[PDB]
Amino acid sequence: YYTDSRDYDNLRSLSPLSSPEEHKQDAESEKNLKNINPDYRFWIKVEGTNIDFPVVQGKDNDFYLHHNFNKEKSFSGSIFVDSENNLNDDSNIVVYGHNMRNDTMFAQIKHFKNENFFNANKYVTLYREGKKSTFEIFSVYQENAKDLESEIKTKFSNKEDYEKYLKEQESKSLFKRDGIDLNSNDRILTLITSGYDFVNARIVVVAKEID
Repeated sequence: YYTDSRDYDNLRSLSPLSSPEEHKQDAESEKNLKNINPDYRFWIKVEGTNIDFPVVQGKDNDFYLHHNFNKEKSFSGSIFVDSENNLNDDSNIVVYGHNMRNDTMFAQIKHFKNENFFNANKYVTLYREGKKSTFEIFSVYQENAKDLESEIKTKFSNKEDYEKYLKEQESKSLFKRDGIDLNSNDRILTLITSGYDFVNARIVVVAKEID
């Protein structure tokens, strides 16, 4: 299938993930992204995949299923962070994208369901507010979309509630990541897409911030 890929890869040359003078380069990258679309928040890259995108945040979790980075009507849409996320505060950053079965957007999240892949490809890199951060994937799973929509949280009452959430997300994983010391001080990143193994499948990857 052929789709809206070309513009959303013009942008890839604007990636802040290509010294204080390169840093300078990456800052003008972010400023140009923000200027193209003020909804821009950060850049995501996933090791070993073609996931290498700008991430936006809309006013709801539907706009950017159907619009591109320029806000034009689009089938591929955009990669977007949950509209309810507070990126300064929240312990779980939740990010969505399409899997339209033509190897674009978040299609390649499905590769993490293969144990060899999961073992070999550990890291998700973000670039936000002039800073690179790394997250190590510890959970991969799929389930029905309605259950997922009820389970995924960005906001926690207290530490105990968060620890409980972390334990749930880790317990769900097809595969165990050894030595990841998952704990309630951690900050996590959740990546969500659709799958086609069963109707209304969602595929989920959860990763914790390291370094």
